Amino acid sequence: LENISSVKVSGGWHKQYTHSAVSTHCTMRFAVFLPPGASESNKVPVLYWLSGLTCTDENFMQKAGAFKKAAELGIAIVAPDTSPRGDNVPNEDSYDFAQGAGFYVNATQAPYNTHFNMYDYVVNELPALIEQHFPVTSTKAISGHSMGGHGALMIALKNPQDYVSASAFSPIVNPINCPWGVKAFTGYLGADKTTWAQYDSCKLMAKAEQSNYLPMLVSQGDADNFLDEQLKPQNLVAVAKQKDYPLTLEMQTGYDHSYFFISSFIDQHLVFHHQYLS
Amino acid sequence: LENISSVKVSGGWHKQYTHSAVSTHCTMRFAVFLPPGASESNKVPVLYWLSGLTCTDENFMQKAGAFKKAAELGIAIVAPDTSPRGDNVPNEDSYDFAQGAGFYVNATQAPYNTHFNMYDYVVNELPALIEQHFPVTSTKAISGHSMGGHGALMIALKNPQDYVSASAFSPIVNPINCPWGVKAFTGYLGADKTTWAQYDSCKLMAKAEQSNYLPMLVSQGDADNFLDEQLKPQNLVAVAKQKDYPLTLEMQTGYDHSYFFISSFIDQHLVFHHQYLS
Ligand SMILES: [Cl-]
Ligand SMILES: [Cl-]
Repeated sequence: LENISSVKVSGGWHKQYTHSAVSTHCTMRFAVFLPPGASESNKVPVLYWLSGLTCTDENFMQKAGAFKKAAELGIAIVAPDTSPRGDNVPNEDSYDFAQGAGFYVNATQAPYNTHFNMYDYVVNELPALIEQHFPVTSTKAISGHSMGGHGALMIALKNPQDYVSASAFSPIVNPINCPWGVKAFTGYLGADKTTWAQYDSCKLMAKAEQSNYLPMLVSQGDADNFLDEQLKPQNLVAVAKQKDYPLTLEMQTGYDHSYFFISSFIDQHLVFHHQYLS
Repeated sequence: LENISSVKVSGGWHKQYTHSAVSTHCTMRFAVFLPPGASESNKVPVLYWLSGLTCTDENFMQKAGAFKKAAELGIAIVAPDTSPRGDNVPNEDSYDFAQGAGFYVNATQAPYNTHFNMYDYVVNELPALIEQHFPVTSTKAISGHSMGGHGALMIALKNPQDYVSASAFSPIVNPINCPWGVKAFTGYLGADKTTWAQYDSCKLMAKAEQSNYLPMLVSQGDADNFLDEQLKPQNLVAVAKQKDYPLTLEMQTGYDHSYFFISSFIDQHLVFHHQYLS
């Protein structure tokens, strides 16, 4: 665990770290924001933020503008990378697959089975590292964008007792039924689509147990050029209304898929999570 | 004038444009944020933002997080480039000179005198263009960071009656007495140091007329690596005191030279300028 950068922002501190990840079998870099006053005697809750295709930890920390409200609500923020990295990790030219595009699953197909275990990384390895080295409690929530939105809602659904709430921006709610997901699932999981269902939010919500329901918020711009071919938000809503799941999906008129969009409603999400984090 | 990008943010709109600039004799790109409600029948005041070395219009728009408060206060933001651009425009690898480093002056030394007229650009051409194609009024304020901070205070002091207020983040207040200024002024203005004074905030403030005094706010992080070698805020504090100039310079403990610092207090500056812009 090595601190590679540190900067003050909104009374708090933004810091990047690197560490030899066991789940990804490679060096991983993640960013952490500690609100003002966070200490071993005053531990704070945590919001995990998963980014989308081609992103790293820096995109959100630099363009979301989440610090102001996070400092105010006393919420720490951990932003992990989107995949394993390095010349010893497989990769291909496409931006929508392999490095920079882990889809937060545990690849079973070789050669991706070795390092592409972003699921275990985000769900087990990182949280353990965070709670052991930072002034934070075990109370946590999760959110993300696009591929990361898919990750947040999917991970929440699969770990109902470990997250108090979940949200997402422009999420890929039904990977099984979109090019990005089909490609990602085929390469990482194989052609047996029955193994895909365990990583699809729509499939997961449908089989969800009422007692494990948890507060969910989703923001989506109706000017998102990926709205119909990859995102398909209505697919999740339909399932949510079948299960009476506590999901709130809001279309924001005129907004797109960029961080200008994320920054426009990140505060709504922080307030949303704060309610359950505390 | 050609619009090259458009995105919605905080209810308003962020847009980038290019045009054939006369002053710089080259195509120039700038960005504009119109708060929600801005229209021909409802025009709004403008805050010009001057960026520092190596920056363009995007750094501030993407990393400052100024839209929430600007949209709330009804303030339009114009962020021009930092110098002329193009393969036919003089340039060199140095990050502190030539392109991305116009220092907001009108170059007198060839070959720079042809395109390096950022003073003329930001002060005369740009405002005329903005007020001609956008739902903005004539009321304006100006701010900036580092080289842009130098630009903001300098431009305001040189045109006391055309700007209602001025502010800056980590400004180069005394370019004549720092490496960045010496190098830039020597290349752009020549060896005769007497021609540099007209672009130095400390020299300028020293000769300000009482009735032309205007509100000024400067924010400087005390952990800024360029503080003592390039910025020297106290040099300006001294002049301001001798002239009873209404300058308030605050040292922000623990903050650096980055946009993390800027994003931390941009709201304070917006509120600052709002008072005079309305
Ligand atoms: Cl692998
Ligand atoms: Cl030139």
